[PDB]
Amino acid sequence: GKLPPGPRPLPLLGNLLQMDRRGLLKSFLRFREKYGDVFTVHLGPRPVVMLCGVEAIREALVDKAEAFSGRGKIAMVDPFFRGYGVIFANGNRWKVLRRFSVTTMRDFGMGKRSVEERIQEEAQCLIEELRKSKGALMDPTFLFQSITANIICSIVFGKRFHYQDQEFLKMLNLFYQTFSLISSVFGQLFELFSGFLKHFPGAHRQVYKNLQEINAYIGHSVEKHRETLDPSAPRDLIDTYLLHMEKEKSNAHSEFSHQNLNLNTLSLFFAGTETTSTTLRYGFLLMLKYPHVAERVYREIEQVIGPHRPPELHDRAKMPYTEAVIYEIQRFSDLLPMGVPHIVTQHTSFRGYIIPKDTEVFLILSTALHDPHYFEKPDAFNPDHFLDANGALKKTEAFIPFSLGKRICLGEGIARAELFLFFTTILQNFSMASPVAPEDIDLTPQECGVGKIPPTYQIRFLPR
Ligand code: HEM
Ligand SMILES: OC[C@H]1O[C@H](O[C@H]2[C@H](O)[C@@H](O)[C@H](OCCCCCC3CCCCC3)O[C@@H]2CO)[C@H](O)[C@@H](O)[C@@H]1O
Ligand SMILES: CC1(C)[C@@H]2CC[C@@]1(C)[C@H](Br)C2
Repeated sequence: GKLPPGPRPLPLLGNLLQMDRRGLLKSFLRFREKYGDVFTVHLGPRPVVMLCGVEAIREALVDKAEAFSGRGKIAMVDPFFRGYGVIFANGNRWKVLRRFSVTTMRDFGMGKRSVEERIQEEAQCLIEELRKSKGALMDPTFLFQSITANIICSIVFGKRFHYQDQEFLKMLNLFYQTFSLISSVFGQLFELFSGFLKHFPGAHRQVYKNLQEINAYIGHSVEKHRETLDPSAPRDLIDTYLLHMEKEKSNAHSEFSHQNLNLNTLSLFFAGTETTSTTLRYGFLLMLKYPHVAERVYREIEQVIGPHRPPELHDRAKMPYTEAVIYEIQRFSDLLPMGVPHIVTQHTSFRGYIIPKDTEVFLILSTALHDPHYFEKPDAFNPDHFLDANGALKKTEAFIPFSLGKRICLGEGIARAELFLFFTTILQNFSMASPVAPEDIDLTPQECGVGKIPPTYQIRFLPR
């Protein structure tokens, strides 16, 4: 009849005074102790429903996809995206952009590389770069971003950028800084009080700026493509979209607009780069802390692939330990602890509550990934979380780091291919070292908000 229960709010402040200063997720986890898996928190001016645990999350997104499939705003980036592009769209725009993006992130031109071949080539460029690093220390972020960006770059722009390209790296810096700022304490506070805080200086302005700087490139690239576009031979995702645009041009309301083109593209890049990159960063920090796991992966690589032949997607089936380690990396690293906000699209009953149209809903994917019934000792990194007693791969319906239902990560397929190929191709050719002994490696995230972001760290890649 009413909203889910939760702490009693104040006017203006919502439940500010009941929050935990360590952040939104920690706040919410404390509410769950008291209220259970379904509860309401007033984030500044508004109510927001939190759903926790895999059962409630799956009930909402899968059993009730007709109601829970809308997209809410992320206050730090809404003034940039404004409902354009597939991540932040709703209604028919979302339908159109989703169908477009899924198709063009899957099917490429006449005789163009598969996703797998694109990742395999990128991985060879990476291991050549690592060989040329001569075991030097580095923070591998730029490379992890490079390789993931370059996959999307091959689909969207028909090209890759060289790791030495300073303009490429500049754009990668902006993706890195932006995700951090968004995930910062200010960005979490901004989610509560954007109506107030937006009038002052702050990191919201820096994020807007960063995003515009990236978007400027995309605009320009769109202009260049429009200038050389061959309708008989589209080169890439941009041409394909330009084609649709030309086809629907007599419709003033076509969703194939220039703003959707720029911001959809930016969306794909942001989500395509920074997610997988961050996962690899955590992944290798975890390998430094648990060298026995990496040695064990290497054994499996040796025994299944050998030292020479490039890993291929077919290899997954035979490498349960390695797939387990990647599952566990993704589980532990908990990229988007609160997922991406949704919003009910119609009045919905949910577990005897009534959640009205337009209410924001956070699916707290972190609660599924740390569910102690599915994962013994969920706070620890342990690949056996994903193996049975025989050492066979043990998948579980709790593993929902890409979410579920209509808005499920559209890049799931690509990200899993990337994680598998990049991870195994690196481990096949290199072992890792660093100046920090494993016992001293601190896994505490540098930021934990919309994104969980690992600390910076130095690493060496030692040729085998
Ligand atoms: C480790 C990698 C990744 C993780 C953990 C991840 C996670 C997620 C999550 C949790 C969502 C929100 C789903 C929801 O709204 O309930 C999402 C959406 C999205 N992901 Fe990913 N993702 C990853 C990689 C990628 C990649 C590589 C791409 C592009 C190739 C991508 C493109 C997107 C897009 C476009 C959406 C918006 C989908 C929609 O609103 O319809 N993701 N992702
Ligand atoms: O379009 C307006 C802007 O154009 C210029 O900057 C260029 C830079 O001079 C030029 O060096 C830069 O190159 C970027 C190349 C690599 C981009 C790759 C990434 C872009 C999108 C996400 C994936 C990867 O692109 C910028 C934007 O087109 C001018 O320098 C700017 O002052 C101006 O604001
Ligand atoms: C996927 C994302 C681009 C990443 C996590 C949620 C996001 C929508 C915001 Br813009 C940062």
